[PDB]
Amino acid sequence: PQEAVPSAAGKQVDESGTKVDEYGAKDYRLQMPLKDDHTSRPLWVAPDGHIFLEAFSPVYKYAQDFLVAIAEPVCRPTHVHEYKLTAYSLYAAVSVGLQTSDITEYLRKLSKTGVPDGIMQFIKLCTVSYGKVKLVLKHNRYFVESCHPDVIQHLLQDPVIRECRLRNSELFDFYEQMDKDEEEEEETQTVSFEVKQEMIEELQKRCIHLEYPLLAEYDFRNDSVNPDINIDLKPTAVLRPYQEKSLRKMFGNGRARSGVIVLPCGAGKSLVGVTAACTVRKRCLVLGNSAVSVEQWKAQFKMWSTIDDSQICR
Amino acid sequence: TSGTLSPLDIYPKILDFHPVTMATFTMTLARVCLCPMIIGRGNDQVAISSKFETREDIAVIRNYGNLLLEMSAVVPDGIVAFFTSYQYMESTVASWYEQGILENIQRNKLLFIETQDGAETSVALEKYQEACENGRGAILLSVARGKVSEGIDFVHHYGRAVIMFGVPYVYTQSRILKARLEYLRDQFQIRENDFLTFDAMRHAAQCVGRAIRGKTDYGLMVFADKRFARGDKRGKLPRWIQEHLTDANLNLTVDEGVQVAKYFLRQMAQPFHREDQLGLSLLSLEQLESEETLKRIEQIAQQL
Amino acid sequence: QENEQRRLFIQKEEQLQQILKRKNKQAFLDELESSDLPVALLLAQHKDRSTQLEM
Repeated sequence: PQEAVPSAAGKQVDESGTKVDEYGAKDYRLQMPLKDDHTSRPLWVAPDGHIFLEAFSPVYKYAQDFLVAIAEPVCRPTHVHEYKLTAYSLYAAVSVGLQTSDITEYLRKLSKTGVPDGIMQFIKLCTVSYGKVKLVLKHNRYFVESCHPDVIQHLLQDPVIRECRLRNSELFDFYEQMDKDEEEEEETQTVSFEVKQEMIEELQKRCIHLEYPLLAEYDFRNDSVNPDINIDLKPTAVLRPYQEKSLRKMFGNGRARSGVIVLPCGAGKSLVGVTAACTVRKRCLVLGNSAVSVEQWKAQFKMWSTIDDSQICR
Repeated sequence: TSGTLSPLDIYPKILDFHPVTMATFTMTLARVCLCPMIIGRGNDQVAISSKFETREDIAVIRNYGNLLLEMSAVVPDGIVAFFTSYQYMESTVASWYEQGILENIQRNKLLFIETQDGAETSVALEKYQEACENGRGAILLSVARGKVSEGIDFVHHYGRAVIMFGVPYVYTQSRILKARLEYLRDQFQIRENDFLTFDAMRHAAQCVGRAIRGKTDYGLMVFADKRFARGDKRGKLPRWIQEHLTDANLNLTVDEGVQVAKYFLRQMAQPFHREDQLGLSLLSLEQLESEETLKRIEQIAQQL
Repeated sequence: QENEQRRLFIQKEEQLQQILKRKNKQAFLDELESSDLPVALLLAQHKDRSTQLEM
């Protein structure tokens, strides 16, 4: 159990026996209670997860960013936009640090209709447990961390999880480089412990089963044990703003935030990947469906990175 | 009397001195003249810094070259670049020249590199100052410790932007420094890491302090080192400068600094004449005869 | 002799106080793992114990 199956595959909130009218439209006038400020509230929150936005609304700028950060885009014509809520779209919002209350409050504030309880339930189901805890990997130490001790305290009550924790501490630094000693700054909002090297594989199932998926982050920079290959980007590599933000989203905290990146065909997708590899400066495994991608990557690495034919291998 | 030292709490300890007053004064302006920011984060998300004991790390040098190149196109008139050490400066320039970055910088502004030769210093400053006034534009680069940060004031068009590459730590001559540091631990109980921070911060404050000398003067200032983001280091900068060093501009990306600079330049390149200065930041005899001047200025003073 | 004593005295304090705090932190983590203490306050209690030692 690692795919967080329930909200993804079970989709508890998908309607059945929908009150489809004679015209064939879903009659949600009754399901979506009428609410005031039809001119100031730019959203419609359909109970099936679809959301509609007005590109001409005065708050469209914020509402667009709001929907872009919370829902998957469907269509963006000149005057109206369509978005669809999904567990993965919601989990992406949670991992950014957005709270269920804030999401519900701003939705209720921007929605022309009251938010349907089924969508509010889907919001809860996809925000309460979906990403409140992080699995740091620094110095080869698997540290489990959460912004709130409340989340880990509940998690730590699990006897199987308790068997995973390791009693270790970790040091500071010397005057040669006492920033690692000054890394004791901001231990507020920070609580973590090490987990035994081999328990992770089983603990992951247990935490996801326990409804607390771990946000794994690899601290490639301070990991001393995995040797660096001095990988670096060629001056030919210039990051486009979307690429820069995509990497910012990934490396924003400083560690490689594991996850999925979506880049439409034609983007400098390879430049983003090569930059990520050049940023990690650790040995990288790359997977494709054909030897063509393998040599296509190799050629793109040659043009944007220092990595040699003694170092890139098919 | 000048505004360059901070924190004031360390000088009575260091100088084994006890002043009657330990005050500071807030820069009072109707239109700010200064936008201190810490661009500690590269576009490639590399933590731009010199934390690595000044070790050869091309990734930060590369990022330093990218920042300077784009900033050379953004800042008008002259730029003044301060390195943490002369060695690192020379090492850095050689890399940027080898990587060709330096040629793109020349296209943007005339580079003038400092050297211990008074002939170089005098000629560089001669050509730089007038290059900043002729049709072209120039970009002075020097070391945060050298006399250039001491004898030259970057007034008005000269050095409209000051860039501090890395925290100015002198880890060379550590033995003599250790001895003085140790003696400070002994008779003054001053922590070495605390003193080191202060000592570098005061040098950064020197470059910044010489970047402005009037109200019809302004200076962009980039602190290209993650270190500066620590509350301790930021907290030890001059309080009147910290006022403009808003958290929102901490660990900015290169692009953010470029955009903020374009914005900051746009916001202050606009006409603002002597008559416009009489609204706030300038008090005439009429305002002096008005007791308001007596009560309003009270809050300008600061203490530490 | 004082130079030797100064170094050792300083180093012993640093090592002890640093690790002892993380020893309390380990206990604090043991409490979060198995105690029923108020999780919102348990952090403040840990900060109390450590600050009382640091001060």
